[PDB]
Amino acid sequence: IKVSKAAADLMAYCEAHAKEDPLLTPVPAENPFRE
Amino acid sequence: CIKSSYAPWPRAILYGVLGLGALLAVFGNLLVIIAILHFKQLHTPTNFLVASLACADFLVGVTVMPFSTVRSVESCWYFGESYCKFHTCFDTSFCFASLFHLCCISIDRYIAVTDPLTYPTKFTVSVSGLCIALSWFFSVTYSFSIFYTGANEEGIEELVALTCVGGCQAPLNQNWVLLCFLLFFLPTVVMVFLYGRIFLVAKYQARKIEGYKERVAKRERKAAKTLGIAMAAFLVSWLPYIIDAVIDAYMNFITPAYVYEILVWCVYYNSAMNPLIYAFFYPWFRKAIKLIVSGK
Amino acid sequence: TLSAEDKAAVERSKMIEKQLQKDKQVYRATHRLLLLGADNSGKIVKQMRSGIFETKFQVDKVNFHMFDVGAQRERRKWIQCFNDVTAIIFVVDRLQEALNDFKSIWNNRWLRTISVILFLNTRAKYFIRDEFLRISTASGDGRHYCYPHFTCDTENARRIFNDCRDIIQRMHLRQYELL
Amino acid sequence: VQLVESGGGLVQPGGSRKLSCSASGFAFSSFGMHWVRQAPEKGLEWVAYISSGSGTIYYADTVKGRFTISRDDPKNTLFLQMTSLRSEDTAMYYCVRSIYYYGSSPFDFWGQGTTLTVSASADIVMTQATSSVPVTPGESVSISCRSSKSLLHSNGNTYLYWFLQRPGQSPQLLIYRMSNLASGVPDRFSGSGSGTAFTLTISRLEAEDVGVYYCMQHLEYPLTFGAGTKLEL
Amino acid sequence: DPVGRIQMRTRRTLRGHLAKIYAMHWGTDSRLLVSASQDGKLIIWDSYTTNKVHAIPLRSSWVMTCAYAPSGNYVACGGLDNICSIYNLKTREGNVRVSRELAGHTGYLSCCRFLDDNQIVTSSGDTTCALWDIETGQQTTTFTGHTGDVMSLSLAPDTRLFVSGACDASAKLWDVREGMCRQTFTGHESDINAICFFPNGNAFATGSDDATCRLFDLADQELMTYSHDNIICGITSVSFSKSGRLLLAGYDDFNCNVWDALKADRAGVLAGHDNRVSCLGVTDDGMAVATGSWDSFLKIWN
Repeated sequence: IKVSKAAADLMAYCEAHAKEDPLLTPVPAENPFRE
Repeated sequence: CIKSSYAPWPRAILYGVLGLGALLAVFGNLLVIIAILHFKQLHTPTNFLVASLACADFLVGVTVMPFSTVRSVESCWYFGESYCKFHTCFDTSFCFASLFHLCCISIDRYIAVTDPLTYPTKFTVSVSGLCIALSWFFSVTYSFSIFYTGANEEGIEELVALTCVGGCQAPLNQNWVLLCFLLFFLPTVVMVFLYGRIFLVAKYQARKIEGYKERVAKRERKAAKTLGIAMAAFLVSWLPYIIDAVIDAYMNFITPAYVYEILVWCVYYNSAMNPLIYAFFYPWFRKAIKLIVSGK
Repeated sequence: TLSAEDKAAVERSKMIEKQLQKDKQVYRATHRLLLLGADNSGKIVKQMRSGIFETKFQVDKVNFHMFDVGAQRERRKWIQCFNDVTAIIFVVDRLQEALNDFKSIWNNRWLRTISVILFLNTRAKYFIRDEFLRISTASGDGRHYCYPHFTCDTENARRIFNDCRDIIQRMHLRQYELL
Repeated sequence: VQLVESGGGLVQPGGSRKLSCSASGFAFSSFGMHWVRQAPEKGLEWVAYISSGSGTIYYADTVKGRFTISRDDPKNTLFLQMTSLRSEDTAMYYCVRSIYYYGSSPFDFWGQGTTLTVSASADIVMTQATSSVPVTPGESVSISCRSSKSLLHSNGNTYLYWFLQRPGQSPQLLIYRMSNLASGVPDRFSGSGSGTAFTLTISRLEAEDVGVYYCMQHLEYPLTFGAGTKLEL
Repeated sequence: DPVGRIQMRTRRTLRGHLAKIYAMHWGTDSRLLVSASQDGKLIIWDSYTTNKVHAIPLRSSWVMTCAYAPSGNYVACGGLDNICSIYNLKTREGNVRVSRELAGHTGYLSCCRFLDDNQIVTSSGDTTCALWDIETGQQTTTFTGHTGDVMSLSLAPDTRLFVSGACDASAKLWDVREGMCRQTFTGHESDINAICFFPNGNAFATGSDDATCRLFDLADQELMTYSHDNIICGITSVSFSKSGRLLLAGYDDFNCNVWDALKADRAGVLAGHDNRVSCLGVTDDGMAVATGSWDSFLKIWN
């Protein structure tokens, strides 16, 4: 397939699932390794 | 008893030469007792001896030091006649405990250098613990049983200021001065012999490594200076007093009180230099001390 | 704040730590020696006595573990694991294929601060020894300290002991600023 | 895995005895042991506990100073010495093995037990709803239990255990921590709860599900089993 | 839009290892992890409470890889001994004991990954890869085609394919069923030390010894390049995040770096290790990152 299509798919998948990434957005300290 | 004040000239620089030793022996020693407890890398069996010596020296620096400074510069002991029985029993034990700790440190160093292969098995925490439980017991059963029971003043009371009020001293008599002489002497010959053997081994290794006099000279200088620093710092501090003590007991008590206090400080001061020599002289301790001073 | 099970789960961890300390007290008291050398060196490991072989031998109340690989193929990767050893035993019986070999080993990035023992398994003998020492003398000023030998014998267990003794003695002297 | 008992019999009041539980077939030194007492006409009770390495010894408030427990790890044999026996010590005794790590199943094996016949404090009280629930074969059963305190801990675990005693053998583990299933028990049994009320559910019943069901708590260590429910067929 | 600064602080320190560690693996429940040491120890750590569940003793002290079964019932190890050892945890007794002793390789075992409870893919030092059956030890599939010794392996989420990287500057995709090479990507100048799939399953990232991280996609080309003139040392471990936006890497200058999978820019440094970083692992739920080094200390970050 096209490199542009592959890049667009990668970006879409990265953005779609970015709302549940503890590494990206720090979870409030419900944090298992708190303190 | 209204004893002569014996005040010195307005050149009272002595306070700025005596108190600095107490400040060092307190702060630089409390900074060493922390570096051996906080960090989990300095928990070696050979560092427990150093920690025990540091604690025994900090005890001097926090109890005896300041009162000794005041007594030596003012010559009048304004702290009560009750303490004189305890103050003379603190330094008498702590200094000898430090001396025996130095003896075991030298023994440990000789064992490590001469016998490098089977070192971990021959020197564990127990031997380190055993060394500590013997020196302390030794500095306690001598100081209390020779000084607290007042068995060191059986005949001599001609030093006008034991027979006074506000006067405290340690005038060893003819019989017990030999015992003290031996105490200081026994742990010195062993240490000197072990350090001589260590220096010979270091010279032999330096000879083996090269092969040129111009090259071996630097190695010899490096191997000799480290041992000579400790040897001088111990001898020039301990020797002055023992010589004086051994000379007034058989001799008929001729020694002005304005110098005896100065001489005693010579043994005391060895306290301010012991941690700075046995701890700060190494890279590892110097890094931990730097980290402790900083925020982390 | 901790349940009844949470206290036993800490007691078990403390017992595991006790066992780990008891194991480390024995691990620290043994010396590990890598054994290298070409196919024609004749490697000795039988007279002192699967992708690796370990021989344990005790001399004068101390014990060593000698490792030698037998079923491997490029040593560039599995040589990184062998950087926590006391000394490397290099056996040589030819030349310029073993010489380059030795030059590459000594100049390794990971094998720094690791001394090498150089076995040779009257005018002629010393030329090869000097050739070998030339590389060890041209690099590693204050770290490696290699030691040549002329072996074939029943005293091979004493030379390793003596050289290990020398290595540890120099390390201790170096550490106390005495050398 | 095999645990057997040596001791028991008839003694004069206020005497002495030594009961030994000996093991074979499993790693003794990694386990902790409990002693469980059952009266001939009543439920189960706990009397003593020994940890691994003998670093934590626990006794019940009733016998805090009359019984002692000691184990020989090299001999793989545990024992208890009893002195000054009263009139309430006639019962049968089991030795139970338990291991405590993340995910382990305590009380996972029970011994055969030995019988002793003697001649002539706030704690959680847990009550069974009905002492005798008769059910038809192959029907759903919904046994219930109530606790005097929330067994749930701040870490999530609840520490609720179930035990089944068939007519003749020692009790066996069914459910631990209200959700997990034991290795040997089938999928018919299930458990649920909300902190104070617990439910044990049986889907289908066979010719071997007849027995007495005892409950358990393990939050505050002084622990009581309960009278239990005797399923009638 | 970019991500910005990301700061991670050490939450736990898993001290207790005698010597340096090469490998560790997270569990399926995101609570237990397993770590391997060079003194012959496989230690299982409870992440939250910093406990020690198991302290399994090894046979050969030289271990280079470790794995945790998806069901948590088995643990695998291997190294210079050419043997893959499998240990059973949920045994009837209280001691962990060996269950399988696989002896089929001639090089040195560098990686092993569980497919299911009875299958395992092994990568060794003789430039070949293999698939075993735990019940009856054998090699049903023996993948071939590599030249240098293979240093890293990674399965896909679907477990249909698994890419493999060798010391020949090429990454090869394989097929589990047919057992033949499907695609080869050559975009490195030096050998490859780590590899990991994208969470989507149609891309992966490779780390090499020339301080470059490369991102390939199954378009068959290299999409990005992660490198900086400040960094010269090699790369030991590479892992992605849960969503796939971040990219963590291990370095031989004891400082793990965090990269952006889309903008290819530095976004945080996980400094704090006293020696070189040798293993890195991201948990299943993405709530923590575990890192090991040659100072025998494991660190957890979040």
